[PDB]
Amino acid sequence: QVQLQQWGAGLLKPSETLSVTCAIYGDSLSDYSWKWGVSRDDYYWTWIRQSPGKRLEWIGEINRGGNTKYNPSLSSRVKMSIDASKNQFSLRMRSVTDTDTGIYYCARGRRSRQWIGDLPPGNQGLDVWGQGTTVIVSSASTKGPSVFPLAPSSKSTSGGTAALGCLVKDYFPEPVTVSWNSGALTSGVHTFPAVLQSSGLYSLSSVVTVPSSSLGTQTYICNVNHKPSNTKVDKRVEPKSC
Amino acid sequence: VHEIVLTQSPVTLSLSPGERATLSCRASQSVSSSYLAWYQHKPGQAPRLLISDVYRRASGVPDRFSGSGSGTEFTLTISRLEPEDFAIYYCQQYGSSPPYTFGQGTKVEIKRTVAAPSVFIFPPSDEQLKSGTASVVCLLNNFYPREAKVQWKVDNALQSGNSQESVTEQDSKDSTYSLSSTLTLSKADYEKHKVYACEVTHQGLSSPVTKSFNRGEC
Repeated sequence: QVQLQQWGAGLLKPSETLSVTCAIYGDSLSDYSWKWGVSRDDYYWTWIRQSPGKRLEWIGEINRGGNTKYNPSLSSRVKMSIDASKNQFSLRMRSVTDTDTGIYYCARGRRSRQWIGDLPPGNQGLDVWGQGTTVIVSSASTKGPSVFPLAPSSKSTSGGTAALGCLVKDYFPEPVTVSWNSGALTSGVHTFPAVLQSSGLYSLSSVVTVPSSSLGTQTYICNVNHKPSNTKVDKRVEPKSC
Repeated sequence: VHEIVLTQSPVTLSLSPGERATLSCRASQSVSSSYLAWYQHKPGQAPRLLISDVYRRASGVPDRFSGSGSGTEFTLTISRLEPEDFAIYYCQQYGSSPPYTFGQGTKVEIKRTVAAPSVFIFPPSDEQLKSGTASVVCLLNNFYPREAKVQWKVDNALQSGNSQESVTEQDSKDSTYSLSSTLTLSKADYEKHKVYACEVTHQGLSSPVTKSFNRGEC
């Protein structure tokens, strides 16, 4: 069982240098003994990335010997290093701009023409992936969200059921977590994916449907947590007439 | 620009569990069958290799996943769909010539009966108005299919360029969608009008549904 783990997160201003690392477990890079399967020189340690509204992009690869191969769209800004003293390999991307925001995965590609005994499944592909490191490039500074109450009214009521919510607006960066009544309310909750406004800040909504008759009995609080800004906000959503 | 370009079809496949799924991946120029790979991807989870080399299954891939191709058109087939198989599927050329580009992806969706959305509207709050901004929210709750049209009207005038939309993933319970649309104005632009309306068009609605309010009511 060969696994990859990615540590850290990315928060960069434009023109800065991104540096991401990946650690391998379940296999050694300083093991030069080929007695079964494929040679450890046929492994190509790969960086891939994906932006929210785009397809996956092969960033590049480096092998155990140091030979690198870079996507020509990134090759001018990309450097790739590897070290078997820690079984790790890293990517350095210079001159980052807003276009480089996304999820960065490390993977193991396998390209073998020769083997001893059996060719393990997963040749000619990326057979082992990391979970993904989030990287955000923006001119915006870290900002905690403003939480405004989407108050229930006659215009948000249908058959004894009323909708009520929280507008989590103007925060940076992702992500935020939203709970209701300190987690004691889970049924009928919808938290929407954040949308990036032209101002560079994120905004989203979290709504829940409750019994109408309970609006005079129950008190509803939304708990918004933004870890990058170290903020937690508890907002009470009080009913209104409109 | 020597790069091979892959294109997947359809963009979204809507089927039920137990049915047969087929996903197509067309290359701009012929690629050897030995260098075409398929991956499965679920949101928040790492991508998983399915088919590689000459249509050979990767580690821990069940027998219901098969692959075929001719060099220019390739096909990933799922004989019967288990619930855990609804996700995104990508194709990639790997091993032929770098860069090893991907397709745009195909989404596999659960096909259910047509469900009309519940339309609700939320006016701005005094907290936000005291900051110089006004956001009106329109929520469409539990609908299918995902195709829905949300329009903002201010004094019976259609708005453009000051609203944002967001849709949730498919629900693991009732397999429906939910949409939130936020219309944002300045306090001045907001208070210069009276009627704010959200008009919704959906397959499950005979005629469009309008949820409106007067700024003087709130």
